[PDB]
Amino acid sequence: GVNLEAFSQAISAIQALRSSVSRVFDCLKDGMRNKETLEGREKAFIANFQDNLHSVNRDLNELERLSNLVGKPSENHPLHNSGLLSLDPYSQLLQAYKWSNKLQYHAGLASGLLNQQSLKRSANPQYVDDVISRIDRMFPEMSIHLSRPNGTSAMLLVTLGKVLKVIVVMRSLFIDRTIVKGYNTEDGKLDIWSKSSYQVFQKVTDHATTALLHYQLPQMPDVVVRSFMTWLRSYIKLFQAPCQRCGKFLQDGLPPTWRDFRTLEA
Amino acid sequence: PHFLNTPDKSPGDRLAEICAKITDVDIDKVMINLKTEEFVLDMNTLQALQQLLQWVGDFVLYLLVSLPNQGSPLRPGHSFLRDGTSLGMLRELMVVIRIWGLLKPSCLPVYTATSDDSMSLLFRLLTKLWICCRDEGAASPASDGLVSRLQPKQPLRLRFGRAPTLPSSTSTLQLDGLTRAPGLHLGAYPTEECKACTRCGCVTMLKSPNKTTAVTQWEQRWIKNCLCGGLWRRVPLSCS
Repeated sequence: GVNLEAFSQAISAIQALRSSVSRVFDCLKDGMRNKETLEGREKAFIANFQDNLHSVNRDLNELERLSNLVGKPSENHPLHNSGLLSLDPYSQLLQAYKWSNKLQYHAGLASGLLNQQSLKRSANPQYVDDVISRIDRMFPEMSIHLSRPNGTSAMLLVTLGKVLKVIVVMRSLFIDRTIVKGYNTEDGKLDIWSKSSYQVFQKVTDHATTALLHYQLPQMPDVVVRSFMTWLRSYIKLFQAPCQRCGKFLQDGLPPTWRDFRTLEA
Repeated sequence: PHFLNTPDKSPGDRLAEICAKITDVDIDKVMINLKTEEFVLDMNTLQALQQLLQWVGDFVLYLLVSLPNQGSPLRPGHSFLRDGTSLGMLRELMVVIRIWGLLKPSCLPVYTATSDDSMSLLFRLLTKLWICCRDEGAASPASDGLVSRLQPKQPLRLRFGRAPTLPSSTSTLQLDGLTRAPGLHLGAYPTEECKACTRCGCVTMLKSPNKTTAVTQWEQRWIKNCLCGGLWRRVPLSCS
């Protein structure tokens, strides 16, 4: 429901229109303080009209208009007002909603800025792994599956849009030893280790290994595998290469910083 | 002395003086009681509207709204209104400007809204306190109720021409040899001066040329010293 942001923007716009009206009528209530060469400050008056032209910005709200026109009479809210009149203590529900949203955003910002850790070091479960894999499989166009043909370690494969499927061996976490193979795969009777490529997919595997060694966290493997899955899914397009042309080399793929760009650019 | 009347049986000065002995209320009746013809003097009478009419209107309106301010942080509050003679001069002024409005439509508005003119009830209450303030009389309670409520015609922010203080007998003086630290009658009191603004003794600080056309009477009257206005200064136009 991003229309709330649009309505807040419209409120800010109309408040700015009122403020600009007040400001221009106040400026008209004063003359040239000290010009001594030309009363060019009257041009600021015209500039004030530009702020009044910002009223047309409120007309932009007509594009954001038609945000809500439905039934759903306030979404299951009325309990005491439209219900038991004696049930007056209702608003506690809305208070709790606001409290929870505030706590959520507060803790989110706190965790986001707490990246500057201060802990030096630490000095003085296959079912869980399969469950984490299945939970990560919950994203669209990211059909993954595992079989564990050899060993107690995890053998996971991912196929997003093309025949560029990737295999990643895990040890219940921090899945290292990545191998991407475009257009064949599981030769013999299980996953293979051919690692054949077109001198570019091998580079992609190198990038994946670099990320795995880079996105390795000291604990909490959930966030680790989540960042891993997002980093891999970011390859769904492979069609744009900023900071250079589209043919800087054999192929231009390296989104390590949440944005794809031309390869060989570190 | 603006009475450039036709030759009559008596002079305009003594006639306007005896105009004080007039009816109780309804100045629109007093004007026909005394006279209404021999008062015009110029077609270009548009001189007191932008300068004096608003001034006298604000003065009388403050005099009105001062009545409910009896319990002020002062024994006489803001003013006295115990003379009546000055109020008689004010009544002469208001009736002559009524004649002016009858002649020149550039009269004195109520300055806020709803002229429904509106000076009638004003003059009525002034005369009501007049019979309480002519001579050997005390101040009245009905007039209190009549003045207490206010109409949609009551502005504020009057000039109150006065001089800055200098109470440095033996107590305190915050000044030096230089660098004065900052902390009008014919209007011309903007937020920041943008003209000559010839500083004066107490409050005038009026512009030197005044951009006048026929109001030269005031300028030619205030060239010399003024009332508490012999201190004609040259305070610079340090507008801020």
